[PDB]
Amino acid sequence: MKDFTTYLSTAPVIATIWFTFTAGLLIEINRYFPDPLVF
Amino acid sequence: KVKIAVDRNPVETSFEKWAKPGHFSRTLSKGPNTTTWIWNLHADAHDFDSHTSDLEEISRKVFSAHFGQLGIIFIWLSGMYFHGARFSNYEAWLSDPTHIKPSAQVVWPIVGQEILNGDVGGGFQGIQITSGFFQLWRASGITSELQLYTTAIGGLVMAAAMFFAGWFHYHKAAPKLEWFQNVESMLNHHLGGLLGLGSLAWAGHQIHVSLPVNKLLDAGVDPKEIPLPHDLLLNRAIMADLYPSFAKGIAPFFTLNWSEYSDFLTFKGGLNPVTGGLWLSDTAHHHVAIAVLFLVAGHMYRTNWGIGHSMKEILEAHRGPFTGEGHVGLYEILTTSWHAQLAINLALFGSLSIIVAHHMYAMPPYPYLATDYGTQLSLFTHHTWIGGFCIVGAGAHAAIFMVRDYDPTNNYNNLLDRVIRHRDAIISHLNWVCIFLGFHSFGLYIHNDTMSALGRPQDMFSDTAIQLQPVFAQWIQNTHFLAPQLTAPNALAATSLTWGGDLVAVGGKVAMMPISLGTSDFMVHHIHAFTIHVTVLILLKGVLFARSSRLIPDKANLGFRFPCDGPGRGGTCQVSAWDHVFLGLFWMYNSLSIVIFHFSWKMQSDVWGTVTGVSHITGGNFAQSANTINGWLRDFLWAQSSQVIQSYGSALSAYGLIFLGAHFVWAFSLMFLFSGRGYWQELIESIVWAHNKLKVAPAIQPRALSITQGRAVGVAHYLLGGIATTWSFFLARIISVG
Amino acid sequence: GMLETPVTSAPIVATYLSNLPAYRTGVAPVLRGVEIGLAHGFLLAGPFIKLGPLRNVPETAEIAGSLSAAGLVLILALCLSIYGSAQFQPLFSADGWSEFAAGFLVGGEAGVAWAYVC
Amino acid sequence: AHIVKIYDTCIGCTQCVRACPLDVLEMVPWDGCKASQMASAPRTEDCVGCKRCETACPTDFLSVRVYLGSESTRSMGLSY
Amino acid sequence: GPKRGSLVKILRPESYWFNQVGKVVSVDQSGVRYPVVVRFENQNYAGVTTNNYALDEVVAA
Amino acid sequence: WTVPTLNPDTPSPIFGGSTGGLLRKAQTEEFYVITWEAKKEQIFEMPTGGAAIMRQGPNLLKFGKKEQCLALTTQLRNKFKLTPCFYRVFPDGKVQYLHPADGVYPEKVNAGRVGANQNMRRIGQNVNPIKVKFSGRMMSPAEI
Amino acid sequence: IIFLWTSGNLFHVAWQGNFEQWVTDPVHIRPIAHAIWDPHFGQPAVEAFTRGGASGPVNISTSGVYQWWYTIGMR
Amino acid sequence: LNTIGWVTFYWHWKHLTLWQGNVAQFDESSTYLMGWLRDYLWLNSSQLINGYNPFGMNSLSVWAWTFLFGHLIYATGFMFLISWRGYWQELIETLVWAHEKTPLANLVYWKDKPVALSIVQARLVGLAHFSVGYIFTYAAFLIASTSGRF
Ligand code: CLA
Ligand code: CLA
Ligand code: CLA
Ligand code: CLA
Ligand code: CLA
Ligand code: CLA
Repeated sequence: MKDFTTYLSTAPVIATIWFTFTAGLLIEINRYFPDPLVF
Repeated sequence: KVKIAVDRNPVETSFEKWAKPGHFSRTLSKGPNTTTWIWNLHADAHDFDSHTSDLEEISRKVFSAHFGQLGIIFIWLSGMYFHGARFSNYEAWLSDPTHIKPSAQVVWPIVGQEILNGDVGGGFQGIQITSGFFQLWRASGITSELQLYTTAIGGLVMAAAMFFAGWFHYHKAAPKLEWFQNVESMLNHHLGGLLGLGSLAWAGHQIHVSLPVNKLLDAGVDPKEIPLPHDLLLNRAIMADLYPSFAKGIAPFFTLNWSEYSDFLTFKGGLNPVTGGLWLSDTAHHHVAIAVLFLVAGHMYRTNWGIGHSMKEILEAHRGPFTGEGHVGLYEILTTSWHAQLAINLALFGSLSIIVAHHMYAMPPYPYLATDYGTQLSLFTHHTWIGGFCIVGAGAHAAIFMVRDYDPTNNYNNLLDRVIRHRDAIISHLNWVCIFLGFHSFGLYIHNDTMSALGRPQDMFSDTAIQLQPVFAQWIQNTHFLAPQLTAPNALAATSLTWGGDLVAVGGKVAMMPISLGTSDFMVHHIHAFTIHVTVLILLKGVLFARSSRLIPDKANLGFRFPCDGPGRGGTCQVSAWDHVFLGLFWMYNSLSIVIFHFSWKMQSDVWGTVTGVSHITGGNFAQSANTINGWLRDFLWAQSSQVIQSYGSALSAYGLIFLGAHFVWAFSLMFLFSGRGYWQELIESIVWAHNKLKVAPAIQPRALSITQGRAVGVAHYLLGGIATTWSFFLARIISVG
Repeated sequence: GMLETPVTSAPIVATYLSNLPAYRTGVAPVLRGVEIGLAHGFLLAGPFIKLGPLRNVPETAEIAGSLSAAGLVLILALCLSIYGSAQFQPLFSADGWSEFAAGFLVGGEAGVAWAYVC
Repeated sequence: AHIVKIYDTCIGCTQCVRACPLDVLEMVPWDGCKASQMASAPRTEDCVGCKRCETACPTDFLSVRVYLGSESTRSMGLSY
Repeated sequence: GPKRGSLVKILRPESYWFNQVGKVVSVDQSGVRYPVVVRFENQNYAGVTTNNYALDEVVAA
Repeated sequence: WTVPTLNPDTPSPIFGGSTGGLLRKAQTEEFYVITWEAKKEQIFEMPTGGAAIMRQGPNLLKFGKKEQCLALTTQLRNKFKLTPCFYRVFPDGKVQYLHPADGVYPEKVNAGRVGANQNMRRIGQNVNPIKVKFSGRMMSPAEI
Repeated sequence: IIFLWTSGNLFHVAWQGNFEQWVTDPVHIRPIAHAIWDPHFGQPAVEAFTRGGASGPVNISTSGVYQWWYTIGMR
Repeated sequence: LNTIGWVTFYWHWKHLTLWQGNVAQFDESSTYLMGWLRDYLWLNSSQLINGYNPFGMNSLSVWAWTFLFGHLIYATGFMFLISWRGYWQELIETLVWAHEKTPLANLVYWKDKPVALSIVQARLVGLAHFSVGYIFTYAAFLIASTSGRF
């Protein structure tokens, strides 16, 4: 389990999780606030 | 003695080596110091020969890898069936195949991408799919979304079984090397069980499920009203109502009175006129014959009993005066080198995929397929590309064998040796014939361009000026069309409409008509011959000179993949066989792009179109326009690019976006192909200085990509760009004019 | 060692190559030139007549084709002369190659004129 | 002929000599390094300029240098 | 010059590790021209981490 | 050690004949002749492509360029533990021995070799290209 | 070479162009560069490149030399 | 070449929309690259590529031929740009073998030994073909579109 957490701490897995979080956050913001251009 | 041989518990299942990147390589297990390491880690991840010298461990690794691939493919099939059941218009399409467009992908309503869900009919909105799954599913007799859902669950379960099989046969019970080396037994089991029992069980499903359901679908009864398949197995009286042969049961089979099975095992030929596909009775007879043939073929090699042939004995028996020892040593080569096997299997698997493309366009096997012009173009093009890639791969792994596994002290005056020993003659003759083909094939086009530009059309190579008729192909075509009358008496029609004859139309569209070959067809076929010969030249030169040349006498010691041997001796860039694969990749792209252009223009000009006479999609301009480059430039690319360039504001807008994106990626590749890593390393030096100034220089040192990686990135973005460009062009064109 | 093939080491091939006029080793370079020219101009007169730009006009197709064949024979004789001027500074000498090129000019023009006189 | 030079940073590791595919370099007695060995290039007329020696040299910077010069039939690696 | 294990700073201008810091392995006491063996925790483009230097090319910093 | 002589009457390895052998350079300019003595009959790899059987005793091959003889020397020296020497032969008949020109192989030091092409300075101690402008030719600053 | 280039432009305009006809109405008349002699042509090409007002096939110049020469005083 | 191609695409399309009368077309379509590819390159090359066709020819056939000529020289430059030396050196060595072994053509021999082009020469020849094709393609397109539509 320690080795599995080290594997999850490796670089492409963290890039995948972090870009999934960032893309989902932007997707959620563009859903609930549709089409923002200003402010 | 053929038997099961297995080692118990060789490799422990543990997450430890997941947490140590590059564990498999003694060099890469030291850790990263520069950025090059990462790329190496992914490049050498699956090169199992460079991991261990033990053929057994390598063989086990490739076995479990193959299981992983099969599990991935099963996940993919599961996905296609599930999306076909849950997010499609398949039932509506079943109720009206001629006026509903097959769609099995829907997009979510965010950031305006909702427009991609277009009006495909059936009260549905989505992206029209061109994989041909709907026609496959109707041909298999599927009628409801529930059956597709159950197929999805089944394929997912099978994927879990494949990944368990991988884990099991690597970590728990891993086969021994003498298990893997039982190639005679492997051929017997694969020819009998795989191909033989495969086509036998499929013919079983066809005869018992496909034929009645599709006979009712062609009769016109509502799919929901059609009896479920299990009722067809259960009550043989219904089977006897549709085909009275089934009343007598399996008595004519065992009593050898097979003529009474003529209701569902036919030899009609042609296409089903109300449906535009091959007769499923012909397909059932075909799979029964194929089954019996392969089950006969699978009992050829000796295993644990005296009967049966021996592969090494058949090889060592064929020796002549011209070739010396002949096929001696080839058995030893093909039972110890995975790369040789991969070369052979890739060559025939690619060639087979190209044959699949041609035979599936020419003899449409699925119902309502020939008139789904987008599906036909997509399938032909796709399988042609897959084919070409596998051929280039064959050349690659042939060369990899030549460098790593070739050992002449078991291979001394042999077929392979003599080929190596007269390679200069081989390459020089191939060289000359490539230049000859290039000059006369391309020169006719340049000649025509010049004459047309100079206002002298009577001096061109065309059907009205200096004619160059494909007399041989026309003769073969005529013979094929006249074959049912004399040389195939039991055939009611020719095997394909393209030989000649009448015209089969479905829903006002042309399914297939006779294809005529003239001067333009002569010219494109010799262009094809030229490009194929050049690709063969590059790849074959790569494999024959992989070990040595007059330039690099000891090239074998430098490996398969290496940048060069320095700027000396005039310059030795791209001397490696890998670099020959790299150039062969570009030439393969060239060849197959002209092939799919030939197919697209010829079908839209002389075959497809609506029936009122037939009004073709491009009016029949091929015969007069396909003799000049300006003709291809204007009447094909420029003319048919209208749909892609004006696809904005509609559901096809994604094809415009991917048109532009693909152009961009193609161009982006030119930086890697045209430049070199010295410049980039120095640029990175300046940038590293800037990062050092602000205490943000990484501990893993930024390095420019290697020479070979620059070439690899280059050719990959080049192929992706060009192929995706033609993809967007093709799909937008054929969907809007289809 | 050199690879053995029927093509490079056949006796009929050796006799045919020894009988062709570029090999006899004791005939004059003028004679070799006029024989090679009588062969090559006679074969070269054909495709200009049959496929040239005036091929569909009567009585002038053969004239224009033979005239273009004579022009190409003149270009080939100039090529032979400059090849000899570059290479050599009995057939493989400066005087011998100049004799051979003049013989090729004469024999090629004679071969074109005999392919017309037809 | 290509210009091949040896510089006094040589540590006599013999790597360049065993990397040259042409037998151009050799090791001579010397006193400037602990190995008491120095490289030397007495046969640069047969040098093609492949720079395997430069790839094999460990010192930073290089102790063997190949300056590509005028080409001959031996330096172009021609067999014809 | 500097003793074993001490940190120096390289001032040979064409070195890869010029204006940077390494660690002394040994200093040879013969008439060798470049006796100071310095190891570096990062590799050059050749993948080498060790180089000989002179007494006036290293500064104990 | 004395400089050995070429014996042209030395038996050659068993070889069926490649298309990658000699050309007109061997007849006009030079070709090279490699000679070794084997301990047993054994198959090796020809540098021009193909396989060949070396004889038991004196062997003799002839190649076009020098790197072919070096490649066969490296193969016979690292794979078979043999000691070959290859010569340079002209169409005059002039025979030029080399490798090992000292008799001892160049990968080890031998007393008596004169050091050639040795700059007694660093590479960073070279002059600038302004200091070598307008000589009789193109010069690099490392030439002086 | 530059002055021979300029003298050649002047000579080919003066012999094969329409400068004296261009200066009468330089809005509707195209500036001829030089005449075409190409024996590889056909009669449709000769008729097509024979634009006007010229005898045979011409090229229409896009180098501005008629405008420059007319402004600096050539007539 | 990229930068001057950008500045002259921009110059030419803004002036074509000034000369036709609809500067609104440039002001609307200039803000997106599909508007570029559709309304400049696809649109203004309609009379260029109709310079010759199977119905006849007209005065723009020299510019259609030169347009294809520039595309061809550009493409030929890509060969020297992508493929490098040692491939061609091995190919030329097999050609040297074939010529020296062919009977009745080995009576003719070269004075200069044939070798593949060097690395620097290859870069120069590829950049030269690339540049000449670039120049001829845009010259043919610009002259033919402006002269055919005005
Ligand atoms: C799930 C339980 C499990 C665990 C803990 C292990 C553990 C191990 N395996 Mg085993 N094995 C398993 C199941 C497991 N295996 C399965 C299911 C298979 C069949 C594929 C195998 C077949 C197998 C082989 C052939 C080998 C191993 C090896 C190993 C050892 C090292 C491998 C490693 O660290 O890389 C961890 C690997 C990864 C994290 C990558 C997973 C790759 C999958 C297939 C990717 C598929 C993704 C797909 C392509 C989607 C991509 C989309 C797009 C982004 C491209 C380690 C002890 C190796 C060994 O023992 O060497 C001495 C070895 O050679 N295993
Ligand atoms: C008649 C029995 C039989 C059948 C049907 C197969 C079928 C296959 N083998 Mg073969 N194999 C067999 C006997 C058989 N084998 C024997 C006796 C040997 C030893 C001489 C081998 C040695 C061998 C090797 C080394 C490899 C194969 C591989 C394959 C697969 C090729 C991929 C493909 O295109 O299939 C299409 C895919 C399908 C038809 C999917 C259905 C597959 C299921 C599992 C049915 C196949 C029957 C299977 C043998 C039963 C296993 C039961 C198990 C619980 C004990 C295919 C599934 C390759 C592979 O991919 O490994 C994973 C491979 O590398 N086989
Ligand atoms: C290869 C695949 C395949 C399969 C699976 C079938 C299957 C079938 N066909 Mg056939 N058929 C096929 C190919 C196939 N066909 C081909 C290629 C042709 C063309 C020649 C035909 C032509 C044909 C005709 C004309 C007819 C059939 C019929 C049948 C059905 C009955 C046959 C029979 O009596 O078998 C013999 C019986 C068995 C094999 C018994 C099976 C063994 C049992 C299940 C073992 C159970 C043991 C276990 C211990 C007990 C269970 C315990 C458990 C409950 C706990 C059966 C569904 C008949 C039918 O019903 O039509 C609708 C029929 O009239 N077929
Ligand atoms: C337009 C683009 C283009 C063209 C024309 C060429 C042309 C050629 N390639 Mg190249 N190639 C290209 C792109 C191109 N390539 C690119 C982009 C790459 C990078 C991947 C390569 C990489 C590559 C490889 C790896 C190989 C080739 C080879 C060849 C030659 C094939 C032999 C032949 O067909 O001779 C016939 C000549 C032609 C088809 C050229 C047109 C000739 C015209 C029609 C007639 C000429 C007469 C002329 C008009 C008279 C001029 C007179 C005037 C001077 C006064 C041919 C010269 C191959 C080779 O040389 O082996 C034989 C080979 O192996 N190329
Ligand atoms: C490359 C392929 C190719 C081919 C086959 C042709 C063919 C032709 N051209 Mg075209 N042309 C080409 C490329 C080609 N061209 C290119 C690239 C351009 C642009 C530069 C042109 C520009 C052009 C113009 C401007 C004209 C032509 C014309 C012609 C026609 C007359 C030519 C002629 O009379 O030559 C003379 C014939 C020969 C020199 C024959 C030599 C070749 C022989 C037959 C080879 C035989 C080898 C033999 C089999 C070996 C046997 C060995 C054994 C005995 C031992 C002819 C149909 C003319 C025309 O009007 O046509 C209607 C014409 O005016 N061409
Ligand atoms: C390198 C290639 C090149 C080429 C092919 C051209 C081509 C052209 N230029 Mg351009 N030009 C170039 C580079 C080039 N230019 C450069 C590098 C500059 C910046 C210096 C210019 C600046 C330029 C201007 C400002 C103009 C041109 C113009 C032209 C066009 C008219 C032809 C011409 O120049 O007449 C040949 C010119 C001469 C032979 C010299 C003219 C007289 C000189 C200036 C003074 C003579 C003094 C006299 C001898 C002194 C007597 C003293 C007295 C006391 C005795 C032609 C398209 C003209 C144009 O566009 O017209 C439509 C135009 O107005 N060019």
